Amino acid sequence: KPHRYRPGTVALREIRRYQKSTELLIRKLPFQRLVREIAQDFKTDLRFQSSAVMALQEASEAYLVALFEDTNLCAIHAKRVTIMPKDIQLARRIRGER
Amino acid sequence: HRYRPGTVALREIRRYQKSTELLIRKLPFQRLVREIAQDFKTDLRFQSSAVMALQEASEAYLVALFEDTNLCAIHAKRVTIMPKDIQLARRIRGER
Amino acid sequence: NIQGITKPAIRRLARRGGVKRISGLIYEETRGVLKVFLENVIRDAVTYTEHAKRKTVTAMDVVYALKRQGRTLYGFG
Amino acid sequence: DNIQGITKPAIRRLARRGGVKRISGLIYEETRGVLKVFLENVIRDAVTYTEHAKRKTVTAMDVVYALKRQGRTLYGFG
Amino acid sequence: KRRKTRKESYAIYVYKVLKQVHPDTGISSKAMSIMNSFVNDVFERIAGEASRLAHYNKRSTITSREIQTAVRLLLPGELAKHAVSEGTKAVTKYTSAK
Amino acid sequence: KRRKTRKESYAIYVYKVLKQVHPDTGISSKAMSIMNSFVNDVFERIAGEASRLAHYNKRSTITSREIQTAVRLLLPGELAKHAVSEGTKAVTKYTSAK
Amino acid sequence: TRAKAKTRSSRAGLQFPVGRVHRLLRKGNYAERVGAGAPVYLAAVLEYLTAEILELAGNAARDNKKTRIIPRHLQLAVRNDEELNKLLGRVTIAQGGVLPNIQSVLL
Amino acid sequence: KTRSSRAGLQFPVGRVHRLLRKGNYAERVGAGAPVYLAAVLEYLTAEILELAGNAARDNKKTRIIPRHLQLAVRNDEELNKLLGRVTIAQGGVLPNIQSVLLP
Repeated sequence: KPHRYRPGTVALREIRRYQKSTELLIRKLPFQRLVREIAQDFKTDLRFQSSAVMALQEASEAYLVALFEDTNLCAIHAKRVTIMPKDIQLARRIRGER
Repeated sequence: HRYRPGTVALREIRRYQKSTELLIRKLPFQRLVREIAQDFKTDLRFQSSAVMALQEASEAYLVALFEDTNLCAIHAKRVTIMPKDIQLARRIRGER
Repeated sequence: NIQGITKPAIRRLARRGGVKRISGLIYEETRGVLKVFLENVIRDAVTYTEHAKRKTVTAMDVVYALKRQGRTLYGFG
Repeated sequence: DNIQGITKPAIRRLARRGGVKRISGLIYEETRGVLKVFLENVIRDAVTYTEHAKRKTVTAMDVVYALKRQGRTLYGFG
Repeated sequence: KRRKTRKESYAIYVYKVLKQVHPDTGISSKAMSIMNSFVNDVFERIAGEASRLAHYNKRSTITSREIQTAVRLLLPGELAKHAVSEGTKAVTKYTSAK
Repeated sequence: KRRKTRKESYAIYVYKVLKQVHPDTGISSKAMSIMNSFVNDVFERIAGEASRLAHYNKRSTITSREIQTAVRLLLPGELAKHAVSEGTKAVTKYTSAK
Repeated sequence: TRAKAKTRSSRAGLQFPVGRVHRLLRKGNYAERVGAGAPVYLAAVLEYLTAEILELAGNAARDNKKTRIIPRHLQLAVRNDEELNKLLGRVTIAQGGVLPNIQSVLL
Repeated sequence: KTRSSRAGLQFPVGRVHRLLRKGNYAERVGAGAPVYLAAVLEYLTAEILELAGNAARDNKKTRIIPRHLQLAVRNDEELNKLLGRVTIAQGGVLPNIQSVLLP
């Protein structure tokens, strides 16, 4: 019988690891491509400095982490341990983004 | 004759969303403002317009907070607001 | 004087906010929140008044205090 | 179709950093949409700043100013 | 017999605009005060955005294009484009006149 | 060939303060940039608050009192009072010397 | 002799005061210099925003069978318009009340 | 003799005065205003640097990194309130796990 951790030990291990670490969690090239694709709609033939993309990635990851913390709080409020899109919608509505 | 438990609540909601006058009595709120300001500076005087502005701001803030609290209560499959709903709303807002 | 914000007043404020059913413990929490908010706004207003060397808190002081906290209020100057 | 570049493991890692223990399968599309909206706003402000400067390169300072205008001040990029 | 000091306000201009958009319609004192505060707040917002735009580009003059960029940054979409159109039309007419 | 144009930062002053508070602790480039940005942000906040205070009181000069009120309005609790004490000490010493 | 005085607002075709806006910009500690066209452009933008809000408030007042705009009409006009609501999202209008909005679950 | 030395400060009083004059804040700038602002900035920098050095020593490091600054800011209540809407690059987040999610 192969060893198997129960469903939630590895999740807590990941939580601890990614809260101890500080490196960016999104791949750099896909994020740069997404930024360029979005910027295409505002002005054609735009160039980007590397520091600009790094700052955009840092801000986006910080915003997503804060939103996920709020989503976790909302899901815990509903006596759940699973985050759902309704939790994100409630968090963004209370924050005042919707 | 007795209305069922919730008809009068909806009636009051409609009445107070139609209306625009302040919902807190003027004198108790003025006394609270003076009591709070006593801890910052003594022998302070207040203009009537200042207290009216404070009352308007406080009532708007409380109404928005109660809207968020109602949303939180609905999120938890409830129709009754609880202190934990207010705490969650203030925590998501970034006040506590 | 915090008790001057009576239970019917808090109920009316909740009704304006669309709340249909109110727990009995809402009132103390609402009083505390209102006290904290008023303490912050009044502290800023008194700071503005003291800088002006005035002894009367004006409506403009309250408006500036609210605007500093991202709560701009129209209708008072 | 670069929004799919933000893969499911990336969103899972972001949630883990946020403290989420269990993630629904519909969270990823909502997260991608929210990220797209946020990036659209920030990039729009940054491109406005760049165009006002008569430049063709979006700089880090433009992004910093755009974030500051939206109340999301960023430290470490000037 | 001490005459009160002169307090400047946008009341007459707001009244003229109201008569332009609604001839048989009035405005109360409180609503006029609210509109004056709105005008003052928007003026402060746009002027501050233009000032920081000039400072960022190391310029000492607030020009029409700085105000245009401030309007584009601060207004939400269709409002921004219509405000830009009105401003450009007014500036063109003013330049054409004298 | 040609030296880059000089860009003023608060690096040396932050380093001196760090050596005062931690003689053996160093600082990384990213941390130094973060400290410089923090100093710039706080300077902008305090200066803007002082300017608004002067405008509200129809004054043309920013003095120690206006900055002090800005500090009291912007810094929370013990930070505000300690900053006030430090600043008053510095101003008293400066006026006592010359 | 000197020519007849013409207001800059008249030249720009605007109702808002170009001269007053220019004086406020000069004495507002915004920049060392203020261009000639900046007050015109800002007055035009302010006039357009005022016209939009006043038109919507007049529509609200006519809906409420009133011939005079009150703060309630201004609040209704601002909150019923998505872009105006976004522009004044952090702004409280005195005596404006709230929009009628009852959640479906409470019905 | 530098104005910073007169006030017993390490931050540049003259540079702060020049920035105040050239920052479009007021028509005139007082003499004591740059001194007071430099003192306040120095105090805030000293507080953050002391907390960051404590964090670095707790992490067995001798050089302050952005993680140490983030820990110092978010662990101090007043500093967290001051920088509530500020994001520090490469700072990460605090190790906070909700009690309901623990085994």
